[PDB]
Amino acid sequence: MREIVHLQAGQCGNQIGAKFWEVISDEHGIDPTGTYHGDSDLQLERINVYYNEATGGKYVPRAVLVDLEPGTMDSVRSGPFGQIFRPDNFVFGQSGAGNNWAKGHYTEGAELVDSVLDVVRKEAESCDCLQGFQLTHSLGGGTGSGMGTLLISKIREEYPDRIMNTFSVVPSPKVSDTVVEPYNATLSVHQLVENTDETYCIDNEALYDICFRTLKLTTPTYGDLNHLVSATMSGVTTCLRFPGQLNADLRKLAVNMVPFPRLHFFMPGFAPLTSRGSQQYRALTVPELTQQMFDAKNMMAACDPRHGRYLTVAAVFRGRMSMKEVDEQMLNVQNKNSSYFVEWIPNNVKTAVCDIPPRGLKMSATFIGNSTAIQELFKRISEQFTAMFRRKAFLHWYTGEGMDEMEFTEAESNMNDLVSEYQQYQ
Amino acid sequence: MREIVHLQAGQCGNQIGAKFWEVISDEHGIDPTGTYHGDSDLQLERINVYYNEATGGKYVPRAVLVDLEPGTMDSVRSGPFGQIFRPDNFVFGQSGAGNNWAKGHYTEGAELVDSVLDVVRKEAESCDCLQGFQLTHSLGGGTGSGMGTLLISKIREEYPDRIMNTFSVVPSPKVSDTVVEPYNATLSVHQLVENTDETYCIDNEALYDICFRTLKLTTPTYGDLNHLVSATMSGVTTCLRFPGQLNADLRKLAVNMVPFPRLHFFMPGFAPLTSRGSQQYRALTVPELTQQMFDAKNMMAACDPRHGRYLTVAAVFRGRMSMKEVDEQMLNVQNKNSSYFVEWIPNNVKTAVCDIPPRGLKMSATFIGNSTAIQELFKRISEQFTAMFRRKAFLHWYTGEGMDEMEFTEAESNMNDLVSEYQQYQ
Amino acid sequence: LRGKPRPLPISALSAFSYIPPRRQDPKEHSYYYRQGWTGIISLYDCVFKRDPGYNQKLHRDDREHAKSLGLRINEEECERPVGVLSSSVYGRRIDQPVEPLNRDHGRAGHVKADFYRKNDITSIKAPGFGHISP
Amino acid sequence: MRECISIHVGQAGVQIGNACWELYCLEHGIQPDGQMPSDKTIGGGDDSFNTFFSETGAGKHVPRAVFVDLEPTVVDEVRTGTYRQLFHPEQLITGKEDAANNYARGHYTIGKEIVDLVLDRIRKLADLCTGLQGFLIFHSFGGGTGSGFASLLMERLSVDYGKKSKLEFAIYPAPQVSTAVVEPYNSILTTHTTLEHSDCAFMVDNEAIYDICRRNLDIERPTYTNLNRLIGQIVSSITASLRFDGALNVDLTEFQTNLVPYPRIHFPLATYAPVISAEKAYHEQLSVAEITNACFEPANQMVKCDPRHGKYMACCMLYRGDVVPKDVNAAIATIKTKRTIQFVDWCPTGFKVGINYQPPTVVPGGDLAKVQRAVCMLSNTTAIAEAWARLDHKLDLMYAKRAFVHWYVGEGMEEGEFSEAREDLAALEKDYEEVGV
Amino acid sequence: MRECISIHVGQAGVQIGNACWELYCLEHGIQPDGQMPSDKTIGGGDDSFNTFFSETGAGKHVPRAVFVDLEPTVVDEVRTGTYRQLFHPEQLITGKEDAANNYARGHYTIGKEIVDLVLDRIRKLADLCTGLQGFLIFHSFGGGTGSGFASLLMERLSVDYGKKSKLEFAIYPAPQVSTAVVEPYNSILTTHTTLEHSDCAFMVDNEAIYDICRRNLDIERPTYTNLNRLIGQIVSSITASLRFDGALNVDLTEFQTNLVPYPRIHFPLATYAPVISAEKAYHEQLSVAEITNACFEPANQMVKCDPRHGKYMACCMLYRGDVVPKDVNAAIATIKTKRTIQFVDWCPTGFKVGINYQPPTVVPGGDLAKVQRAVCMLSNTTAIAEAWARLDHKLDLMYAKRAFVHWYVGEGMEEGEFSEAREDLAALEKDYEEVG
Amino acid sequence: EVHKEFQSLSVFIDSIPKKIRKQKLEEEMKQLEHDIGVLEKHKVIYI
Ligand SMILES: Nc1nc2c(ncn2[C@@H]2O[C@H](COP(=O)(O)OP(=O)(O)OP(=O)(O)O)[C@@H](O)[C@H]2O)c(=O)[nH]1
Ligand SMILES: Nc1nc2c(ncn2[C@@H]2O[C@H](COP(=O)(O)OP(=O)(O)OP(=O)(O)O)[C@@H](O)[C@H]2O)c(=O)[nH]1
Ligand SMILES: Nc1nc2c(ncn2[C@@H]2O[C@H](COP(=O)(O)OP(=O)(O)O)[C@@H](O)[C@H]2O)c(=O)[nH]1
Ligand SMILES: Nc1nc2c(ncn2[C@@H]2O[C@H](COP(=O)(O)OP(=O)(O)O)[C@@H](O)[C@H]2O)c(=O)[nH]1
Ligand SMILES: [Mg+2]
Ligand SMILES: [Mg+2]
Repeated sequence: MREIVHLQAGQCGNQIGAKFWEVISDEHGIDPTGTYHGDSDLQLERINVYYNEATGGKYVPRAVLVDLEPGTMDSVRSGPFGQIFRPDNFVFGQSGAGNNWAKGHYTEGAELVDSVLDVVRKEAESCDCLQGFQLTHSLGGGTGSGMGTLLISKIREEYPDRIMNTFSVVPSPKVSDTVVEPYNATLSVHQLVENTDETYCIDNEALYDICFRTLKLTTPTYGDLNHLVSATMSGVTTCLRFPGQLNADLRKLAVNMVPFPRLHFFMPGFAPLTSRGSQQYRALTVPELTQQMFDAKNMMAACDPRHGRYLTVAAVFRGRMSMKEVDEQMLNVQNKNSSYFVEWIPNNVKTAVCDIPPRGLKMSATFIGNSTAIQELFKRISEQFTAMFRRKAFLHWYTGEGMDEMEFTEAESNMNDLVSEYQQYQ
Repeated sequence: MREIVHLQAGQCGNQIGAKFWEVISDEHGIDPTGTYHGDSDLQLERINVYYNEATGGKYVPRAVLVDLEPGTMDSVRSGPFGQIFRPDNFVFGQSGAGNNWAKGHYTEGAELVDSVLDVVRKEAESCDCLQGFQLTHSLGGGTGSGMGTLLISKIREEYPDRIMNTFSVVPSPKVSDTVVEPYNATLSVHQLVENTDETYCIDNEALYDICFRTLKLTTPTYGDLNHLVSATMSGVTTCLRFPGQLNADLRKLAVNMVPFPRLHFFMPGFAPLTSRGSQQYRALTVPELTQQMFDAKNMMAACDPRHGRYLTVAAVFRGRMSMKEVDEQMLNVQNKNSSYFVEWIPNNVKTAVCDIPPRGLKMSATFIGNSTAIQELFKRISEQFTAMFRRKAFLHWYTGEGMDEMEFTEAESNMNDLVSEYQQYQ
Repeated sequence: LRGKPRPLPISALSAFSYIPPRRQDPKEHSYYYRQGWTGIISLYDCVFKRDPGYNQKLHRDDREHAKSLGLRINEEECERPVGVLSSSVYGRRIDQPVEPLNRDHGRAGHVKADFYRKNDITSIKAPGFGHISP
Repeated sequence: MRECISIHVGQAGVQIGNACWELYCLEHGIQPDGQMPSDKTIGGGDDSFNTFFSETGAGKHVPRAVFVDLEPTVVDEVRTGTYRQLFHPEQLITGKEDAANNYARGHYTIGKEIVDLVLDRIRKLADLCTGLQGFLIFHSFGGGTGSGFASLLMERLSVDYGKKSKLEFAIYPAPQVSTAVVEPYNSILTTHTTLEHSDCAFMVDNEAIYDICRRNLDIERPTYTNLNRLIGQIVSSITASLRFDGALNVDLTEFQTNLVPYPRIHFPLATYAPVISAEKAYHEQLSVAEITNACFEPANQMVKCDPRHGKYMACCMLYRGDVVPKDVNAAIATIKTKRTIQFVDWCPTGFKVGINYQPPTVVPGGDLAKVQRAVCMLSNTTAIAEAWARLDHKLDLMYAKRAFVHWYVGEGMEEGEFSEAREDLAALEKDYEEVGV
Repeated sequence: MRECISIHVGQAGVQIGNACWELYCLEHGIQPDGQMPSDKTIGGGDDSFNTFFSETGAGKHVPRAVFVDLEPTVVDEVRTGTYRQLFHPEQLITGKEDAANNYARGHYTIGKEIVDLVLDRIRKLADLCTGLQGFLIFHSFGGGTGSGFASLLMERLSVDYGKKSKLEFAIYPAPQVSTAVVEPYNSILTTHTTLEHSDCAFMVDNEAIYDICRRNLDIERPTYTNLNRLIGQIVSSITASLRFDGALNVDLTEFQTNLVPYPRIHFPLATYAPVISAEKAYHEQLSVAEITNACFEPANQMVKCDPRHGKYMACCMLYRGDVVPKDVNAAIATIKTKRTIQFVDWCPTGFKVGINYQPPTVVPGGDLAKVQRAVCMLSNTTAIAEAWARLDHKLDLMYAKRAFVHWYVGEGMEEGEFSEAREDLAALEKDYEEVG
Repeated sequence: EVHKEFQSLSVFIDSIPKKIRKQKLEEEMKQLEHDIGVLEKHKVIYI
């Protein structure tokens, strides 16, 4: 009833979406061939939130999978549910970004977005009402941080009233697979602030800590990190497509959350994550779910919430419970953690209750949170940028394509004011 | 009872007409040997529009096919459906033209024109009420544009009230088959504007573009191009042969289409074109058919309409349907891109609906539209004429058969007068 | 061996994520208490056989379940014990009454049903046929 | 006795007649074969089928109409349709090389050779009519053969049959949507011949019936079948008084003598109130106030207009089924107490009520449910003139550029016919702007 | 003929109205599809159902209510629920968008376009009815579509229907437990609208009935079903005397003439005393003398407000069931001797009693036991000045640095209404303080 | 089966053997489609 168009960029976005359309696929219960094979009719009413249809019960996802290489779309087709995606939205390039922001935004990707815009505009005008524009990309890559940022900057000149959420995969602070990553990081950060509505930061090493301490896996493959993140992906927008006692779409998840235009950076969480050795030794109710959110050990950002103060918090509940204890323990976590919330806002947590759980899970919930610890995630990139630009290193890869030097100074200058306005709320 | 006589000049138009009569034979359901085998009754009710009756129930076509060399009639005789054509409906010349207007117009085509006029008058008084004549030929050929245009000239004196529509084959923009193509094409374009009431521009470059990008065919041959043209040729004569809620014959598709005398240059398209690997992912409902027409890449003339501006637009639909959805979506496509339509005429779209779709489909459409963008189809040929005639290069091939010098200048003057007349309505 | 997508190295398969074409145990497997739809036996019927009909109550043809036209949700939780939604409790146990309702204290209207007749003017008319008096 | 001859000219007329005559066969006991069976009679002189059905001594009732078109497509379709044995073969008129959205065919030697045959048809059809009451016209402005040939038919009809009642159920161009590009002038120069040669003019607007079907019946696929069923319903309810008993019977004479004050003001509106699906029929009770209050809503109009901005002039209530007159009177008294409904000064009464005892009949597999109360308002107002203002503006936008004129004047006519085609419409617009003030 | 019109705005209104209309169809013999197994011919004529139902000619009587919401996610499951054959499809107004916790969205962008439909159906319902008494508006202060759309509705029914009865069954946000950060925004600016387009406004607050369920009803972890049923019981006891017979009958006209002393002091309360399960009341009698004592204690009110710091001004007692008026007379004879419940000096009587002869029908599965006597007090007190002081204090706390204004200014608003909606609350505070 | 083979092919084609493989899948599709159509044309089949 509320159309969501799934935008993509790069190998990060393609790999994440390959299991987004696993979790959503089995939540509504489709076959790998696109036919509905669920059990009840609750999953059949709201298929159009994420899916277009056809005749014969054939459902295709409404996604725009795009990168600059044809070597990754064939990897997407080789997955378990790769045969539901369409070839029309298989937009590909010929050359690679190669982990630089210049050739993803002005030279190569500037031509390729002239057709991605055509595919999106064909898809956006093929419905009743778009809710907005979700996208998954990497700020540390070349074709995600470059072409996805350009796609974000190009879309909002046509639909100025929609709500976009960037489920960005921020660079890790410890392990850096690319040396020139803090160039693309700032050169995307300068662009997401003035355009995007709410930004979701996902960090890889925090996900590894989740899979180690909260799950007790031995060898965590990427199919666990991407599945966890896809679980919270489905859990953010669960109230749109399933009924409940108190629903929350993406529009009211931001008017309840953002206080200011320049301050919109969020960081999510997921509650019912437990190991396989200690799952029968705990009763699952509202108390253990409310306890598990508000510790730093279940957070998917690389910042300690103890060092900052939450301005505001959202919370979405799925399944069938009684919500009196829900309000009791939100009030309880306000009562104990008074030092971890600002004192110039009366109420800080949104409570939203759905009525349907995932497949294989029965009482699940999803954390979405604005914090004053994200600037810790930003000053490290800032200090690396100041320490490495000062020797003027790696400039030939960022000047020879027609770029300038003043854009780097603007990227440096935009960070400090944002850090200062975040730090003024401490 | 409103019958139509088909004229065929050259081997280009004969190659198009072989597949045209192939598609008409298939959709009216008559044998390779000329016996009706269609299951329904609606395919027999108005069968005389294309097939005169004969002895033994044989439905002999009423087609006039003339060529200046006897080479290419062996192919159309030894085709699949080549055994239904009447044996004496072929008139051949001993010596062919070979890319010159003079041998088709004054030397050999002038002596041979009495026989084609003879068979045209013989097959034109065997019908009840003639609607008009149809001619397919090549502008860049020698005996298409040389002799079949003389047929236009003679029939315009013989029947000054009937409707003339030409499915002309304009030279391609980038690669040209013949170096003397502009001479033979302008020397017929200059005369065509006086003796014709409709003109359709087909180029093989945009047809290759369609057969590559749209249908995703492996090796596009000229048979596929002929089939793509023949779909448009069979589309325009739908309601003459089939019933429907809103008919449109050839005559209503001309008064509704061109306001002035010398602006009858149309530029067509075809709706249900989907890839073989993308058949199951989309349905050919109302918006998916009405969107493909107003896209640039589905069009059979190699001019982008966004450079120009439409004057009037047609749409001839088939299959069981209603008019709320189509007359909402044509107004949506007429009100969104209002900058793509002139404002001095309020309505621009003509809508016809028949009830019988072609076999294998259930909903079809046929684009017919004049535009200011057809001017650029003639700008390149006029500049080619001016670039080559000023060097007096290829004059001796024409003057040796008794031409005149300033007749080339008069053709250029009429060409540029059409230029000055088309550009005012931008 | 027709074509296999070189399935996977064992370093990629992990211990959390595996979702098959779920067949479900008989009856007792889901939160929804049902078996699961059998589905279309062959996609050729879905792909090469589409009956052309604009089925009279749905805005487009690609929205076959617009106003829940065909979804039988209300019947479906009349076969399972617990309503899956927190709106099926509203009017569930009304086929079994707790107390028969009284029908003595009401608001019966007598001045608008006994004072007014329909139409005869019978005051100026003789009695007629079948006029037994007390 | 009270025979009515109906004229359908143009393929729009054939398509409307193909549903209206189905309703006329269902409202009596007339099968598609054309013989009333023994179990649906009264047992003597019925005299209710005699209005539209003649009587041949072999028990066959033939329709009292003509289906005239210049292309044999729709006429051949009704010739191969289910009602082929109903109409006689001479009652259907075909032609070759149709008018093709052009008025220039209207006054040409091909348009002058076929009006004699249809006039012969009318002459021999009306000669069987002892009590012929008038002619009902079905044609379309936007087409060629609906606007051009029917103009000549009405001209020669007014010449021959003299001062007679002629009412048209004509299709007007819609305000946003259109079909043909040459529809403006084909409607403008056929409006010129319906001012001196007509008595009333019922206009319809295809997108109005579209939006009505959407807002009231929850219906996709409004084809011409679903529109022509409602057009059949209104033409049945206007002639309902001539056929069945009621309290007050409205002849066509007492409709014109009550509804058109001047010879130049004959332009009613139209509304059919109880349009409601079968599903919604059980929930909404159809009482007389709650059915007559929907006709004054501008969202229920049959011609896209706003009567709030204009002023009403006269009305004609055509009630049907079981009707109690005192609820009609009470609602009419209530109707007079809305300030939104403004009335002109020289019509203090401004109402006319007809009551008929026959309930509406429902076609099988159709649109409406079994409804027993009906309202048909034919409300003349000055607010119908805004369509003429848009048409005059939309013709002035095309002229002074000589667009589509060469086919008009090259075919036998004169270019001077356009010059007075705006002068008389300016006169008509100033007439409608002078009456309401 | 004593008809009333109920307006449910927002999904708070829809979920309250589901239970209230459940109690309506169960308090008569009305089947869930809307049919009468015992019509007016059998067992004498009846008209008690005419106050909430419109009997059609075929017996399928339809309710007289409108349910309006912008998001259709809460009306779609009742479009295909257990009550899906009762309501007319056009009494279910659904939009496309969502107001999304914003006063600006539901009042200045999406409010302006669907109002012409709900007014059309309300006018059709008013023409349907011959003897309407007033309006019964169900909406919530803290929402976006229950605060913007509701206030925009009242500002236009005031100019349409003129002097009628407007009785608010409004949900008040709590002092301690809240759901939205933006809750003090839509709960203040809509008070700048309601103060002239309203006549009476009962506040009902959620943790009040949570405490009632956890203390008196002895239900641990209740749900939203165990709240809207009590609200429906309150609402049906309010309109009880309008549709049954007793010693003293109360119409909706005398609520505003007995509980509203001034145009700006029109904010009363609600209390339901005999809320007790079938264990606790199983072997203890419930007389009239102590179901009137339990109501005056703060552990049974439906808003957190301490009347010991307040001054009662006007209360009305809609009693219900097998009660004879001499025990009522003794009941108010007992409580006027209590100093802890103190009245204002100027009001001598300050009391109003109506009696009905109907015991409260019990919904199956509802934990309210079968009781014989039911008292519905609507106290009007000046203690609600305590409730608004903290709301203005937190509004002053968060507006001090102009929080959330940038998304509240682009959607058809400006800073002027934000500035002037605080002076109105200060005037309300001083108006409630000069009387007490 | 042969459609599932088709959907697994490369998104863009540049090499010769992929073209030949795609053509062979195409003609096998046409053979299967033709047999299915000739068997679904009528209700009674002579053998
Ligand atoms: N409501 C309604 N409108 C129709 C119907 N048929 C045609 N129209 C309208 O009438 C207009 C005229 O179209 P046609 O009837 O096809 O044209 P024509 O009157 O037959 O004249 P020719 O084209 O020369 O044959 C069209 O624009 C349609 O919108 C119908 O059955 N019902
Ligand atoms: N007691 C009770 N409270 C409810 C009910 N439904 C919602 N509420 C409360 O009302 C408060 C405000 O919610 P709403 O007014 O419904 O917000 P809204 O109407 O959705 O506004 P939008 O989000 O813009 O559409 C919530 O915090 C809920 O706690 C209900 O059925 N019963
Ligand atoms: N969580 C997660 N991270 C990924 C995945 N694939 C790549 N990454 C991270 O993305 C970072 C660089 O992305 P990159 O390869 O440059 O993306 P590209 O621009 O599309 O090529 C690496 O540090 C990886 O850790 C994935 O599937 N899941
Ligand atoms: N689309 C298409 N074009 C054709 C075909 N055959 C010939 N032509 C065109 O005809 C032109 C050459 O015509 P030509 O042989 O000189 O005609 P001739 O003088 O009669 O022999 C070329 O430019 C082709 O584009 C055909 O089968 N299909
Ligand atoms: Mg015609
Ligand atoms: Mg809501």
